[PDB]
Amino acid sequence: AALTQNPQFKKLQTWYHEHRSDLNLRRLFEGDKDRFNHFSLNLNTNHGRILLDYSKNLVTEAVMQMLVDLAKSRGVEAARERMFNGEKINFTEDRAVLHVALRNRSNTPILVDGKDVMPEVNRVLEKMKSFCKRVRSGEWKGYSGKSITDVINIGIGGSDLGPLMVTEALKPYSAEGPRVWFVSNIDGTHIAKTLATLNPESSLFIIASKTFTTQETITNAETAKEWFLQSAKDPSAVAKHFVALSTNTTKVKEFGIDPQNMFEFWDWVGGRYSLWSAIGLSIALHVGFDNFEQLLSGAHWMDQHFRTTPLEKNAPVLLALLGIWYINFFGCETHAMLPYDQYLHRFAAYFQQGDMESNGKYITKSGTRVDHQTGPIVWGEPGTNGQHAFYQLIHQGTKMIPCDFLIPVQTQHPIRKGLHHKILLANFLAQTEALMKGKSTEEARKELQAAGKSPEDFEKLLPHKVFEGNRPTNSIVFTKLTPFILGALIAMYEHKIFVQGVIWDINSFDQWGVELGKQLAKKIEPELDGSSPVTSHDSSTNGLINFIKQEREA
Amino acid sequence: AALTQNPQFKKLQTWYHEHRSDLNLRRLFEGDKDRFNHFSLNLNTNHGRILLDYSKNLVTEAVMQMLVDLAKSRGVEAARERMFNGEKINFTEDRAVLHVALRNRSNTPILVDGKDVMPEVNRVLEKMKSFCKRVRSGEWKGYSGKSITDVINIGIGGSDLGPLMVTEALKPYSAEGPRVWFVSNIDGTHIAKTLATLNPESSLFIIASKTFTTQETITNAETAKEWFLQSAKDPSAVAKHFVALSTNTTKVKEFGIDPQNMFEFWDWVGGRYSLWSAIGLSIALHVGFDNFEQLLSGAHWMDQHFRTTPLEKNAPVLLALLGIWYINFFGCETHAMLPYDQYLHRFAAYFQQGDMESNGKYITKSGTRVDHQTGPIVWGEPGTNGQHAFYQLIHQGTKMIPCDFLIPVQTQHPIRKGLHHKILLANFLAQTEALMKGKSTEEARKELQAAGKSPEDFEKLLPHKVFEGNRPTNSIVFTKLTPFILGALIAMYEHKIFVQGVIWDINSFDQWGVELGKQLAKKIEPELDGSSPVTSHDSSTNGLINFIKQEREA
Ligand SMILES: O=C(O)[C@@H](O)[C@H](O)[C@H](O)COP(=O)(O)O
Ligand SMILES: O=C(O)[C@@H](O)[C@H](O)[C@H](O)COP(=O)(O)O
Repeated sequence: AALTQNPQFKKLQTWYHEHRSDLNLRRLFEGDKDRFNHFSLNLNTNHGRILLDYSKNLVTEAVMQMLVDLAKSRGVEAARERMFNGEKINFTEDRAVLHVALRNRSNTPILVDGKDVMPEVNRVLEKMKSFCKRVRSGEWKGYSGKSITDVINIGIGGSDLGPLMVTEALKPYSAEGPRVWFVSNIDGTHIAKTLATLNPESSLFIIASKTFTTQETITNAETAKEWFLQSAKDPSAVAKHFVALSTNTTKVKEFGIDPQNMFEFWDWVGGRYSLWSAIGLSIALHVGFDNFEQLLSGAHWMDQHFRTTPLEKNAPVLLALLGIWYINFFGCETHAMLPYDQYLHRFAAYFQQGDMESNGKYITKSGTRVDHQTGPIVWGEPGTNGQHAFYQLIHQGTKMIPCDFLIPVQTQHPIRKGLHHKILLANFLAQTEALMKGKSTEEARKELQAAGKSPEDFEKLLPHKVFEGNRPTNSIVFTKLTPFILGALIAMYEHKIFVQGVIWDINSFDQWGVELGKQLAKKIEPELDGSSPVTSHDSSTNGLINFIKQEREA
Repeated sequence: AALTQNPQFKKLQTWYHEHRSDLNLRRLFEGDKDRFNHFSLNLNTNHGRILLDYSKNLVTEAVMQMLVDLAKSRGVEAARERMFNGEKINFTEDRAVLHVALRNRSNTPILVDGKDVMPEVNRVLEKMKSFCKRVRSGEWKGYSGKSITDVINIGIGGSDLGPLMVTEALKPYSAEGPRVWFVSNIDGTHIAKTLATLNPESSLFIIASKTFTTQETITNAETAKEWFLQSAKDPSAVAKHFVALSTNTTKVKEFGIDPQNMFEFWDWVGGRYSLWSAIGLSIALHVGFDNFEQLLSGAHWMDQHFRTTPLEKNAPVLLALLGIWYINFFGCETHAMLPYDQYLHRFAAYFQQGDMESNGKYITKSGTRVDHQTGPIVWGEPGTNGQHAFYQLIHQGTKMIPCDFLIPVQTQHPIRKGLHHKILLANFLAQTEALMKGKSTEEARKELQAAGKSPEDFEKLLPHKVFEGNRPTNSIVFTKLTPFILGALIAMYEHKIFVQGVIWDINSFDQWGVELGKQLAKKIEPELDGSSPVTSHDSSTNGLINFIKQEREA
């Protein structure tokens, strides 16, 4: 009811229904000669630049204006201050949403129920700084008096994607640091394949769980612990090999970790927003706390930009609006994120949890059901691999797929006088050019004529070689991929997802769909036990259980 | 015109428009008490079993019948014999489509323009067998007289996904084998990060390119070669460190590889179907040729099943039809593949190229444009990670997402008396149960009542905790994930994609969208050279190039 009842919203509907044909990229580029200048945003962090080029979008000035009007009218600005001021905008859980307090480099007091949270934030941070320095330097020794050579993080979901994504991306900054491993799936393979190369004497396990009760997280933790005690044999040896990142002390303690080894965070830190908290121990540990501090700073700059810049020229805002355009008006079910950077190979996946767990909702603030589309399906792989993979569909399939193209201008490995990056750049420029302009029948006919074939031959080939084009894209180009910028990049999308939720009137910070999967299987577990058949379910679920049992013996 | 002009097709349209409401999973399970038995397929390869359970689909008997009728009427059966008999069904390129000849364990003669191809297939295979045996045993020595410890594959796309996906999946079978590395992206990082750990003395590079002219493949090849010759210094040393998998001998030769070191394949082997050919050297090499031979056999069994089993009970066929149902009638843009197996973590990605590069077309056999949907968007990550990630949207978002659930019954690492796999099973059973049945307002209300809250409290929470359900899924359960079964699994989907193309009347075996990206960037490359600004493009493309140049100096 909310969105579709909106005057500016309804106004867009009619213009769209009315001009859709007027929306051709090719022609739009004839019309305005500095289209580029009008649909581009240059941000300078003073530690590098980020160019947000949104010109190849089926969009005009009036549309942009109308889209800004929509955001204004739906409370984006004040929704935003509520977030920063520590109010509880997580309305179903009745929580504050304060990932931004975690990178609040200025230590401005942010209060929750009166109490400033910053002193707690900085405290856990200093604990992180010293723990890092001790482990990285070799002072912190293992049970046989050895130095740590491997750090092993155990957790899943929020406690998983961040650290991995970032470590994979900040690889170059890790020479002086110990190796990280990430075990997340319950699948015994995951834990089995890691330990069988580790030496317990120089290994360190981090149990990352906000509630410290996640099934798969906790049983991996125990399997690890059993493997460890076979060699150590002394229970107190545990204190030098296991640390925890949770909110529940009691549980931390019932698991046997020393309370001096617990690095805490708060219920106001959402899982899919926690890399900035204690959850990031693994990053700082592998890449140095200094660079971690730099990650947090980058996100701090963008937080500042989001909060104080007017909507017409506000990166996160723009990005959210161009998306609502594609989702609620053109109808596109997905959105591809395509980083032209091998280090960022898990970036897309991260936002899958990022965007999708946040915005795949259907109930309103009013308790009403949505009667419009919400969060899209987000996918991708780094380029140029993608091009040799699924681009054929983006170019000539029967569905529209808006895409984000990302790339750094300076590569961390300028081998062969920068020839490699050169080719990676050219490819990053032309796919979007081509996705724009396409190729008409005539264009291809002439080309065939030139290849010297003859119209009777190429009569049947021709159509297959035609490209319609007019497919939209964003291009995101930044100076170099360092901790700072990467901080700013993630924080950017974070805010994008936020503005959209506000406009769709949903809660971007709970995840009952997720909370439920965490209970759902509790009844199936004991039933698998015997070799006797189950009947307590649907014929499918039962059919399946029974195939399993008969088979496990095969 | 083809599909939408079809009598059986048009007949489905009306039934659908007519019964859509009749389609509720929950109720459908009350109705038929052995729904399971009627919508399930048990295949026994004699080297294990695969259960295809398609009962949790919004489908009935009449629909299934009508769907089979559609396939029959559109030439699925004979399209199929054309493929096996070596006719050129790749109509735009005028090629035969014979990936099935590669695993033709029975050496039945399959002719292309009169000549049986099998003798060539088996030849390259024996070359593979001996090369493997020599490298694996240590007889094949490097330039300083050392044994090979690392194999490095270089290629992208078809020449990339297969080998990687399979090696990651057949991990356990690799103890006796050397490590494999896969370098594919042009991004200098990719090649830089691999070599800086390798020793040239014991390393072997495989240049996998069908045309042997792929830009990124060839410049990685040269960068590798330069790195190699710094140490070896003798050009003939190359012959013991570089092998090639191509169709173009000349080019192979102009690159400096010894013709005795070239393992060839044929233009009738499509890139996204080539893991079964010489392209698989890397698998056999890492996992033993015996297991490779077993992979090929598994695919051979399924080829046999596809070809001789009637449509109503033909796995690939069923799978294709349930998809056309969701795509052309319900309207779903994507399809998720969700393997509950960590080893299969690149499986989904593989089919992205698999399905999408094959079926993201829009021109017909008649040269007509489609006026209906084609290949979907395929995505996924292994479970249960996914559940802690994007399942929230699958459960409570505003779009329908059919899903394939896959799992082996026996795990390769039955640690802790098989507790791990046990929990992984229970989770694999309940997500689909839950995606089916959901949870009504009453159900959740009662639950809240029980948690002892009070209706005024939970009045506003309630709706957010409701699940509509009625979301469809396939469950694919196999005995164990071995080479054989994995062979059969891949081959299964391969045929699925095939049947769909036939029904949509498109060419599943060319990829001009891809062929073009391979030319598109040739003009941008030289322009990046100076520090002088470009003007020869759209204001966007130019704007971008110029930001780049000014920046690269920053
Ligand atoms: O986003 C979420 O809430 C989930 O992905 C959590 O990250 C995951 O379930 C782990 O929860 P915990 O941190 O309590 O172990
Ligand atoms: O599917 C395709 O055709 C592409 O993915 C190719 O795999 C890729 O371009 C590599 O081609 P080549 O084998 O000629 O180097």
